[PDB]
Amino acid sequence: KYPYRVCSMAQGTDLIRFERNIVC
Amino acid sequence: EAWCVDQRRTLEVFKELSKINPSAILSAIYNKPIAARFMGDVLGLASCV
Amino acid sequence: EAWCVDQRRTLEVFKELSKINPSAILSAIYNKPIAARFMGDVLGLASCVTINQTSVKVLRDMNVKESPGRCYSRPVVIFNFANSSYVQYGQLGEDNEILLGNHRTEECQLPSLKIFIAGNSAYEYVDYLFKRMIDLSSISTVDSMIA
Ligand SMILES: *[C@@H]1O[C@H](CO)[C@@H](O)[C@H](O)[C@H]1NC(C)=O
Ligand SMILES: [Mg+2]
Repeated sequence: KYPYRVCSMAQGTDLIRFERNIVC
Repeated sequence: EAWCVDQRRTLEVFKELSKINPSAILSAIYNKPIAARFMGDVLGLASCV
Repeated sequence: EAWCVDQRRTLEVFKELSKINPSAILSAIYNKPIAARFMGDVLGLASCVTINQTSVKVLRDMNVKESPGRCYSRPVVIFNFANSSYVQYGQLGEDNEILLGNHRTEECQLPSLKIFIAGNSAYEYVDYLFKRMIDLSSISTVDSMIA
């Protein structure tokens, strides 16, 4: 469910960005 | 019409609090639990054990 | 009825994050791009000047001298107004704003890894030192629209 985790970034990728992508 | 506007500005609150605790805001969007770390303008993903 | 309530409380989130980054929240509301500075309970407006564009230059060390552990939170920049050629030292705010004197620094935590988007190129800084250009199109972008 929500286990006892330890989280890290393995490889270089991968990344998410925000931007103003919804237009009315 | 008025809907996509609650939608459009409340995107910009998401981008904002992503800069603080990206794990939370990202999880809230995509519904998965997802860990994530802040880095600059660009917020990377990171996987758990 | 239920609508104006999503509306009414999500006003109070706006007031909140205005206290952090008023530029963003204000722009989100009025839709214009609008710069703005926090001051107390009352958030003033501030108007912009567009510089030379090319050229603006990104310095590769984000340490400050002196000293460690004092490090810039954003890459430092050299730019020109134009017509003119006085070289100035701003500090690459987001969305292409160049920062006068309020230098976001931020004290040296190791190891870092942040990447900063200016214009259309991303600059990866591994340990407050530069490492590599990053492909802005490689970075997937959160689409969030409840449609
Ligand atoms: C400022 O921009 C003008 C317009 O292209 C250019 O000719 C000039 O060389 C630029 N100055 C610097 C220092 O890059
Ligand atoms: Mg809403």
